[PDB]
Amino acid sequence: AVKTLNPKAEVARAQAALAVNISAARGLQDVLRTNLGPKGTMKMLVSGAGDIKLTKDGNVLLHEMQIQHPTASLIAKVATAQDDITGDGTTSNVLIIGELLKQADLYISEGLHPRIITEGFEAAKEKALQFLEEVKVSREMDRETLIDVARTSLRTKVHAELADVLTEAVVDSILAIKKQDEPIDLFMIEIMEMKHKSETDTSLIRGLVLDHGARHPDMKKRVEDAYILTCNVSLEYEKTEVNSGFFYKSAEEREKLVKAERKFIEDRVKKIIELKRKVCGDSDKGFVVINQKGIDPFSLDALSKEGIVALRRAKRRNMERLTLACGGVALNSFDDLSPDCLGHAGLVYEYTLGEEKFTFIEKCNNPRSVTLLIKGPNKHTLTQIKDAVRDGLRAVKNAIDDGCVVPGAGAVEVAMAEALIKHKPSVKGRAQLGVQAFADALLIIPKVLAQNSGFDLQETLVKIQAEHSESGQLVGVDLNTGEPMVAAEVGVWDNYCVKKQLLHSCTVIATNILLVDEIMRAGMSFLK
Amino acid sequence: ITETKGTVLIKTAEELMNFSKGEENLMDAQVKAIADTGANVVVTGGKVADMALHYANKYNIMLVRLNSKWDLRRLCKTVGATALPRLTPPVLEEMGHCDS
Amino acid sequence: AEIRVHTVEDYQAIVDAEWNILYDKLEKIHHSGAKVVLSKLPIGDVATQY
Amino acid sequence: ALHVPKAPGFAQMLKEGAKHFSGLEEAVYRNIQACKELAQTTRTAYGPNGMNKMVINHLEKLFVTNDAATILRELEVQHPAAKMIVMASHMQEQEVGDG
Amino acid sequence: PVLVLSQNTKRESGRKVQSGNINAAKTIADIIRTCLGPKSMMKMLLDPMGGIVMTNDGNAILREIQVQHPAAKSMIEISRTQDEEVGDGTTSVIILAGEMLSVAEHFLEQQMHPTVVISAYRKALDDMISTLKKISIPVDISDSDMMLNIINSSITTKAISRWSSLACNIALDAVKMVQFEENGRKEIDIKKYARVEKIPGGIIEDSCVLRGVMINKDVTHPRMRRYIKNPRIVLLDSSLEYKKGESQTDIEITREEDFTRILQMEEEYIQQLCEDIIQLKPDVVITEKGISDLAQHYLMRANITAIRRVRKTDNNRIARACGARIVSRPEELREDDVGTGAGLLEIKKIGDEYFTFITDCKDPKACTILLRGASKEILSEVERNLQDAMQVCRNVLLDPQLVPGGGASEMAVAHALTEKSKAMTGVEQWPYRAVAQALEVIPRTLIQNCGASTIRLLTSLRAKHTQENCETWGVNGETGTLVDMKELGIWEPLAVKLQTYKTAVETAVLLLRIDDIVSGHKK
Amino acid sequence: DGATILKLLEVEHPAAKVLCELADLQDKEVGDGTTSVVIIAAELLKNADELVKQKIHPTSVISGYRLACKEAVRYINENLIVNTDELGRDCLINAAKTSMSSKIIGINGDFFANMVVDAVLAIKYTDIRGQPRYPVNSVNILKAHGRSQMESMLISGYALNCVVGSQGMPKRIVNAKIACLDFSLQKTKMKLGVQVVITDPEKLDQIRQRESDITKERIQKILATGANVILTTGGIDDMCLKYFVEAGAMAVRRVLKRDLKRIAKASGATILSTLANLEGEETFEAAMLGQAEEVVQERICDDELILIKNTKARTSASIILRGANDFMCDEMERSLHDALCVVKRVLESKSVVPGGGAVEAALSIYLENYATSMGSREQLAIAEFARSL
Amino acid sequence: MREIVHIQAGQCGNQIGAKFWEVISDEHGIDPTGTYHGDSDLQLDRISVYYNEATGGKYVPRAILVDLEPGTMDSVRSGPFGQIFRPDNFVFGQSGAGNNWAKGHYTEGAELVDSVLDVVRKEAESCDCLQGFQLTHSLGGGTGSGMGTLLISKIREEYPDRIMNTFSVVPSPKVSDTVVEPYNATLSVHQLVENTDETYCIDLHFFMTAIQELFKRISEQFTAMFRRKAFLHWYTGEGMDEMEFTEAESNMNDLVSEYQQYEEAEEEA
Ligand SMILES: Nc1ncnc2c1ncn2[C@@H]1O[C@H](COP(=O)(O)OP(=O)(O)O)[C@@H](O)[C@H]1O
Ligand SMILES: Nc1ncnc2c1ncn2[C@@H]1O[C@H](COP(=O)(O)OP(=O)(O)O)[C@@H](O)[C@H]1O
Ligand SMILES: [Mg+2]
Ligand SMILES: [Mg+2]
Ligand SMILES: [Mg+2]
Ligand SMILES: [Mg+2]
Repeated sequence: AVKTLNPKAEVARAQAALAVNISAARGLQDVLRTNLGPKGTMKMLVSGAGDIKLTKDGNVLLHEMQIQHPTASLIAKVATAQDDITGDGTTSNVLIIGELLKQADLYISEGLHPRIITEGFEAAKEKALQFLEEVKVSREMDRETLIDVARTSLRTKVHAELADVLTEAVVDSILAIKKQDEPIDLFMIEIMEMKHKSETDTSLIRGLVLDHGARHPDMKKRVEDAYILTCNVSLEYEKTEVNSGFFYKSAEEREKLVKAERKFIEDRVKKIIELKRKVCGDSDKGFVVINQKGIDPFSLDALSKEGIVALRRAKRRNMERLTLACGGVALNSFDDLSPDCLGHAGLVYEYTLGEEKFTFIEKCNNPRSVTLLIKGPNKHTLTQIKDAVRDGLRAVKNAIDDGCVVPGAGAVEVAMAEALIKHKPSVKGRAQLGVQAFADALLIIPKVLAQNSGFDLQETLVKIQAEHSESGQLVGVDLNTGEPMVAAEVGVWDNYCVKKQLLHSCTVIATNILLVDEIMRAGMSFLK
Repeated sequence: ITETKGTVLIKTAEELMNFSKGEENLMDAQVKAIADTGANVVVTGGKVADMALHYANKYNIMLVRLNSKWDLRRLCKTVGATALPRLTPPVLEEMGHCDS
Repeated sequence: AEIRVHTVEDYQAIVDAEWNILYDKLEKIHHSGAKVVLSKLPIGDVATQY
Repeated sequence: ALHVPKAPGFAQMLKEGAKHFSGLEEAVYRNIQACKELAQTTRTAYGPNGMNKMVINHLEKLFVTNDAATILRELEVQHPAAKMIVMASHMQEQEVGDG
Repeated sequence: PVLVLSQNTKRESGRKVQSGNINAAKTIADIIRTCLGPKSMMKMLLDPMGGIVMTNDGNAILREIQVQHPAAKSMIEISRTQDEEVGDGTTSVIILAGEMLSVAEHFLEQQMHPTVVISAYRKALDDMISTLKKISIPVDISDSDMMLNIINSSITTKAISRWSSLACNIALDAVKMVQFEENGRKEIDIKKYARVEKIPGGIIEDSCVLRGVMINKDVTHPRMRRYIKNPRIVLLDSSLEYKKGESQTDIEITREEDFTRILQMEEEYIQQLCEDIIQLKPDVVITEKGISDLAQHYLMRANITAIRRVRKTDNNRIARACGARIVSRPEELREDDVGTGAGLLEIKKIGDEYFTFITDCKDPKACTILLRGASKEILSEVERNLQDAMQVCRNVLLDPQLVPGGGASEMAVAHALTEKSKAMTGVEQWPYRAVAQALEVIPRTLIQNCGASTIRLLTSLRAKHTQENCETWGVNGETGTLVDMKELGIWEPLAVKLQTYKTAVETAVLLLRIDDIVSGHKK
Repeated sequence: DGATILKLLEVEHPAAKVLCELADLQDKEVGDGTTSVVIIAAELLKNADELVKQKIHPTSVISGYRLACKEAVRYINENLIVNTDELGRDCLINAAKTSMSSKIIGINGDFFANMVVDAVLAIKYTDIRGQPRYPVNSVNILKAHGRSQMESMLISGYALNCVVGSQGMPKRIVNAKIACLDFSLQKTKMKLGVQVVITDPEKLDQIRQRESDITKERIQKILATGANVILTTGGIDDMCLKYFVEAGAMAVRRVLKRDLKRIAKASGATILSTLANLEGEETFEAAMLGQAEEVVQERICDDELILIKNTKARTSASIILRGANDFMCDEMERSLHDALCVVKRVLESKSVVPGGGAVEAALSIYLENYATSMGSREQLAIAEFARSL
Repeated sequence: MREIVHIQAGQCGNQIGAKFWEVISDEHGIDPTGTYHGDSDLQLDRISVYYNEATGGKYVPRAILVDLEPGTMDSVRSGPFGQIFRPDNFVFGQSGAGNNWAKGHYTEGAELVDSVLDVVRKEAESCDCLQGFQLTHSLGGGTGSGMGTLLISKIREEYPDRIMNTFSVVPSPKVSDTVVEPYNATLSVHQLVENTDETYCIDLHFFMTAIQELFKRISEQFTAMFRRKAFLHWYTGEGMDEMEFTEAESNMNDLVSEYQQYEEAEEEA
């Protein structure tokens, strides 16, 4: 049809349209199945520029492998829409869709309409969600519980000597900035990375770290007690909005105009100096000025004669981290200066690392915006750690915002598999084939874990399914012996919202794919 | 000179004759003010002027130019001086003492 | 520089002011007893005929 | 004659010019070979009896040096596995300075 | 030498063109006919940018295809004429036009002039309209459970039908809010005030209709509040900063204090503007322009919240939901233009992004539709289906008439014309029954798409309509049997049917009046 | 139609371009018969070749052709029908419907014929009582795809292809006072030769305030007389759109000058390009406004438009065409223009002749027996004119 | 002394910007390795307005190179005088707009722009005092125009009292190199009206007739395109609306009016 109207068209009719979507779905899963569990292998990614990126997370991998397909673009966008909401479950998303399309093809190839399978997915999706509500366990979410949840999501993206160090820095940071009410607000934990020393020196600083210091060589480098003045006023020489211009005379009137144009900016400096001299009469306290706008070299010479350590051009986000930490007020004008608008720190010292300068704010009274300091000897090591830190922070915020936690280790995928079998006869018609095919796709998480540890794929499932019929215990798969182990009494925990979103997402995409009739490309070759 | 675009405005013949002499006599006092403090060597980091060079030689002063910014700061530590952002005579703590 | 004159009487005095600035420099040289003068910057023809 | 086609899956969806090296005989055993060649170039300049090296970069500038780090800096390397060994050496120069 | 007369102009004529125009129209119908009925399958496209457009809509498919034949270009344009007029029926208008244009070549090959066929087509179109208005059944607007059945029968074909209990209450509660009467007796339902926001993530069951407007913005200063109970919002259009004029102004200064005196007036100008706003006691300030840093200092002193750089269209819907009017000069500020129709203002985070919510309104006349789902491709098809559900609802209020669907209407008019053609005489009788028998393609595609014998079900339906009262008997599109439409509950507005029959006849008339093509003349 | 096919074709033979420019002359002088005249002109040359290829001098053919053309016009005036003897309203429907055949709207002639006649009689201009004048291209023909071609409506007033400026203004005014303007309502500014030089910083705020105050006073002078609708050919600043909001008035910007001329004429308003008067001040009297009876902004197929109905000063017409797509509507406009020019000529020149080939068949008889009284070589030329018709 | 910085965006902006640095490095005698081997004093009194010095005598420029395609970055890096740029000043994407002004403005331009403001801050921190910005972009391609329009809007907001000059390019007079060139140009000019101080066009503050010809031809094609509503669903579907395009043509008509050049019924009045 279309080939008669547009000769330069590419079409795929009848079952050639289903053979392209199935083939590519299984192609992305044979590469993404080696990343599952703490026993997955690391991958090397090299771009055209020549940089090196070692990643294990399914979202970073999918957006870095050179892949040009229409139907491989739909799965890529589903994983992105999970990383920015839940932050976990990007590898398990591709595996289930790739396998759910594989099982549904065994019945379509036997002369069966794809719509009959579709009705089976809807019934199986409603039973699976009603089964998950009774498996979750509601707890208080004390410190000891959040250690176990955070460790499960950090032991798969680093080694054991690092996850034990990064777990304490993530659990502590969330607790320090959480109030008794209101949702946990992110964007208040600055992630600073310095390329020095080893990777085991990644610590948590109760304060703020700024990537710039003082620009005068006559300013203090260590203050033991200081008032923090956070301001967003301009101390640079500025010009009138309307076009002006001096019109002077004999050379004496030129000198009367050069120092008459600096009065407006030297008045702002003289308001700070009197405020400093009032609250600090004796040379025993400091006075640190943090600005969001620039400062002239002239104003860095007036402030440095009184020991006013001043920093210029801070980021806009730090006008909110510095009020929660210290306790001042971030003001825009100087017409209402008062001692009530000043912060308080306990130690401000400067750190110089080669050609870059860092400033530390420590010993705050009641800090509410902590910072994380990342250290590592390689550029790609600081990116590998920064991915795990993001993963571990969204695994703790999810565990607090939802008062329930689901056990892991694959002990829950086996549980929907047994529940849906006894629900198969209750569905009338040929739609029982949808429920049987759905119960087979959910069993890929135990299969991949059993296969990545070096066991038998079939002999392990029969052992896991030998339990859970004779004892109502959520038994998972061990990753060192292959024996059935109970996941609720060891420490393996997942998130209730991660598993809930995954079931919702993996069914909607694989239902629209199975109903695609043809792949038509009749438009313009390129927008030109 | 001012950073804003400024210009002179001569409206009488009498102000036109005195303008050139006014600028020169103004510069004599500025250079002589520094020369009275004993500053034998003046080190700058900008552009030297033709009229300013004349008065430097008159009072037996040494003028050295270093247009490298950080190289200037290293000299301040060697002699124990301070960089003046303005053309004003130093008072007591901004005078570096060398030996040769 | 810029000159903003209002009346023609001040117009003629300006033209005589530039010819008096130059002649003031040349007279100061001649009074000093010099006989040979050298200069990096150019010497105009009016000074050559002086 | 006949031609061997491309295996279905990931190999059929790769962009042109890209390469894929997976396995133990294709990725691990080849990475060791690249790094073993790098050790035989800088070994001659070890100890008091070391020898100098004439290196010319792409600006036609000549370097006669015996430092190990300086030789690696003026040599371009296009092997990813050999590039980590270089960045491991450049980190000791900024911490210690010797070694 | 090389002389020409028409500069390489390609001319074709004769009967070759007429058979070329009909075969170009039938090909367009052959692409779309598999996307009609509740058993329809799905297609994907490939736009020149790189995206994917996967849909069932008849206009969203033909508008992406580039075809060089002039006769095919007319069938692409009538698809969007239906789309912009009634919203629904972009597929039935293409299949019907092809069948009405295929049955014409049978008469053109029998030495019949094309002008004879034109008079038969236009004569029969005046009998289709009179028959449809005879079987029309009125609807009651105040009945709410009936307005849910009309929308449900229109989205039972798209990919939303799994959640038909949810999208029925979304597209109904939005049209009823927009309806509004400002001056005189002019009643308008404008869908420019029904903003649809798509956010990837969550689940489709979280899609709701807020009682106000949702903006993607944040507070300028962190010290400002983020939760106000009963706000008094004032909307602005000018910028709160010092700018330049346009009359070529310059300043000449010759004293020592004239420089700092000029800089001091820029701060007194801002204070003058702010004190004209704090006098009216707002709570939130909304502006379409920038706000200076000094102007924010004077607004945190009075506990005022400000939003900078709001779009013109987002700033128009706020005035329709809170109740206010846009003021440019802050000096002409009164009490009648302060918004006191809201009941909440909170700023949340939805996946590492701040959002401004203005909900709990007294009597809003503009709303926003918040969609959540899986990807950007899935949410795109939800928006196309919802825009189909509101355009059906709007048509009912402007014309409360319904007709049976599922194929009962096509046979009802096919029966009426076959019994009226036997009283006429002449050569106009034969093209009069082809136009009536060409309408049986709508209920014939409903049998093929589900899977059934189209040669036994069609003849069991034609003989079914021979009785006097059977005008509502149609074909079930899910099983493949003849059921009455009085119990199934399939209905469609009269405005949709009148536009499908009228557009199709004129496309057939226009393409039956061409006999030569002059290809290539460089404008 | 012959005027549009030949105009769009690229022709470069010099002997063929003469026929192309001939068709363009018929459309301007008369407006109809643009394809009937090309056929006669090309047939006349073909019949003249057979004579010139013989030993007939070309000047004898030209002399005979001028004689036949002269006597063929005198005979037509014998074959004349004066419309006033037959029914006035049956000699215009038939004459307009004949021009409607051979077009897309051929079957719908009995519907479109009434519209064309009712649109010409509405714009009948009054002369000094020597002869009625019926201007054409004064009705506005607007295309908008949508419902069937039987849904086209004749507006008893004027229709504008414009939209209201701001969404806060009303969209329906019952008793409207039209105030047609020809200048932009923006902030004032100084000309090229006038600059502003400030020597005192205190006299700056007052000057800046006076740029937005001059335009404020001008608008207040207009609204004080009771103006309801403001029509401007120029642009209106967004600051000046707020004064019409609380005043309950409509303001339409960027209106064409050809459209404003017809709106002002039909409602009695006066187009003014400035507010000055015979003295130095600026004023705005109330004796120079318009008066309509319903100004409603209707919606037609998504996009909107502004109707102006029941103008009391004069009568005006406008036609809105409804078709299937853009190709169909553009052919209904061209075939409606050809019908408007046919009615105008009948009203102006009160004489019609039978159609359907009854004239050429009658002229080929009279010219055949007329050439028998010449007895020269001009006999052959006249006989060829009879056969060419 | 009022130091200035540069921003280069898009494929066209990088190619011209790479050659712009050529006329300054050689005029001031800056070696390709970053060192200095000049022999004049006039090449050093203004060396700090365009170059930031490093320890040991390295002079690096003050340019930021942004793009939505990583394949246009290595061309400058491996080309002549490409080694002197700061390695951290390269900002690249992975998707590309694909001649889409709106994709590079709200849906995908909203992520990379946050990666550019953090870069312009660290450069502006080192300077003593800056007076303005220099940005280079295009008006036909949506990759640069959409990203530049957002970038040029997020620069003015943080620095409302700083001048900013642009060196944009304009489409060809008669021929058109893209189908949707008029769509991508009208939506970008009106955002440069109240956000710029001086603009230049390379083939009331617009420099290079009186530019009246350029704006006349663009609105002729735009009106013909908008009457049929052709290719409009590509922009409205990602977050636009019909009224947004109306304000573009209404504002475009106003600028033409500021650039001024200097029926059969006439019986009674
Ligand atoms: N220590 C462990 N022992 C057994 N199973 C684990 C362990 N840690 C994680 N898992 C399981 O591995 C699965 C996938 O984890 P992972 O691949 O790290 O990230 P993602 O959930 O994004 O795929 C989870 O469902 C979890 O139940
Ligand atoms: N449940 C049903 N059974 C039979 N026919 C149906 C059913 N639902 C819808 N239809 C028919 O589908 C036709 C419309 O199909 P669709 O392609 O969704 O919209 P349109 O073609 O009008 O744009 C209508 O004529 C209607 O009679
Ligand atoms: Mg994980
Ligand atoms: Mg050593
Ligand atoms: Mg439909
Ligand atoms: Mg005619």
